Amino acid sequence: KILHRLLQD
Amino acid sequence: HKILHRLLQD
Amino acid sequence: SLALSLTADQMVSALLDAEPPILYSEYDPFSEASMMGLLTNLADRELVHMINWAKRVPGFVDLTLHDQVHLLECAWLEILMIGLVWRSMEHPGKLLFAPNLLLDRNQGKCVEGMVEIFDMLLATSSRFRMMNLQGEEFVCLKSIILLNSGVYTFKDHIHRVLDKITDTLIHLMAKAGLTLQQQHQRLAQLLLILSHIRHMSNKGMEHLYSMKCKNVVPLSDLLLEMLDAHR
Amino acid sequence: SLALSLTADQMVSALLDAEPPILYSEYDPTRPSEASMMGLLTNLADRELVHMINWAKRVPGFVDLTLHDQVHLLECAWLEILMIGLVWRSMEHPGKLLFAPNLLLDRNQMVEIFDMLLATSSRFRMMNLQGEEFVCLKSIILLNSGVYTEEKDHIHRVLDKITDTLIHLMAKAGLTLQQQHQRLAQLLLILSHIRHMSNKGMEHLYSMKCKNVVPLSDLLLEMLDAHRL
Ligand SMILES: Oc1ccc(/C(=N\c2ccc(F)cc2)c2ccc(O)cc2O)cc1
Ligand SMILES: Oc1ccc(/C(=N\c2ccc(F)cc2)c2ccc(O)cc2O)cc1
Repeated sequence: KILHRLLQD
Repeated sequence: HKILHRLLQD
Repeated sequence: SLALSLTADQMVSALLDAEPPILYSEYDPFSEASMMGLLTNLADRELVHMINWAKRVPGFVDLTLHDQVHLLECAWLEILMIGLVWRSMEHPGKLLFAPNLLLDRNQGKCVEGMVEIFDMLLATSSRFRMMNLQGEEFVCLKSIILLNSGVYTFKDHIHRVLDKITDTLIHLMAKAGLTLQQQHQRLAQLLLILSHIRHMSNKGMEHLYSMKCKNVVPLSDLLLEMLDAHR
Repeated sequence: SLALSLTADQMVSALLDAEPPILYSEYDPTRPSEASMMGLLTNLADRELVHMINWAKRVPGFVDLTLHDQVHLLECAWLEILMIGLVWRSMEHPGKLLFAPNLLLDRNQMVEIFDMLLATSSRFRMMNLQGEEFVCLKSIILLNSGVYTEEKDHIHRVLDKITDTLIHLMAKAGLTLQQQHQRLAQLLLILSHIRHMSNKGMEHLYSMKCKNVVPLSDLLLEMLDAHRL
């Protein structure tokens, strides 16, 4: 999940 | 045309 | 336009008096074709009453016939849906499409893609109940939907009428004892739910389009013409 | 929390400071293609999405939510947020949409959706929407659009906080109490049309995906599937 990853960083 | 036309007029 | 000369109380009384009746489904105590059949039959009969309700909404008659047609074509499913969630309030977890037709989300699975729309409808009804939405507020919200939803697809008269409805909403909240901060905070909360109602309507239209293409259930020429308006 | 403590002005300052930059496209006036234009917008949106995500993190109260909820709110609102940003920067360009400083299109260059965006921008113009009001509206969209599909209650407190902010702004602008409530409704009713444009936009994007003439980025594709399941 690209969106989830970006939100995590 | 549209049935809606008729319904709105009466 | 006589609508602008109406006081707040006169605005409320007119809307309350214009309210369409609560129709029944057909008497016999569920597949996809049968459920959608009942809902479609029900929607078709309600459209007839909605049209006459709309002509009784202040400011609506002052519009050209073409503008009347456009507003109704754009908003009709939204208006049915907000009516549905309103009368489903006192039945948490269920949708009261009609007094003799009270459904839960398990029934939504009979048709496909229906469950998502059911859950949204149920959520919205729950939101109304926990806000203690009053009938006076409801009729204001429903008329706002009629005049607003298609207004940018055409205007000044409609926005004047929309303003008058805002003043009426505030008038009711000030009458219920709410403070100034409470008044505008509740006004925002109510109006934001209209965004979700719009979303539900759009998802609903696609589903009805899927149904028309499946050829599954029969739909009236009127219901079809209302549907084609979004095509 | 930290958002429930902010003053109206601190709210506005926080939002103004968190604004994303205006990205450029890869448009070339010399080069000629109907499909290429959509490719331009698609590329633009994909790069904007990255900034939007880092903008959302700075929206007061947003980070207070779970990751699963943050993900949901953005999946639902991303096109709405892109679209309201578009209509905002297109305000002073009557009859045109300013997708980027170097990509300024009119309706002649999908037609229906462009017309709605134009009308929305035109609505903002006559209302004379303020930047302070824009940033409030944009954050309302993020928090509200997916709130209905504990953690939900906190979101409503933040929304109410943003309503107080809009009212505070209008009162400072010199509007009477009746004028404040009217303008507030006017702004919030516009979010219904933005919801509508987004919905129509998603369906068209899904059309482009199957058609396969225009290629979608991997993030937009994931964002797109989020509205189908
Ligand atoms: O052909 C239709 C079938 C259902 C509906 C409908 N709702 C839905 C439409 C599509 C869908 F996917 C789910 C519900 C509805 C009908 C009456 C009413 O008072 C309120 C309603 O919301 C209208 C026309
Ligand atoms: O793949 C996409 C193509 C266009 C858009 C888009 N708008 C449209 C989306 C769908 C459609 F049918 C018409 C316009 C858009 C992009 C950037 C921006 O700042 C604002 C925008 O509105 C986004 C992604």
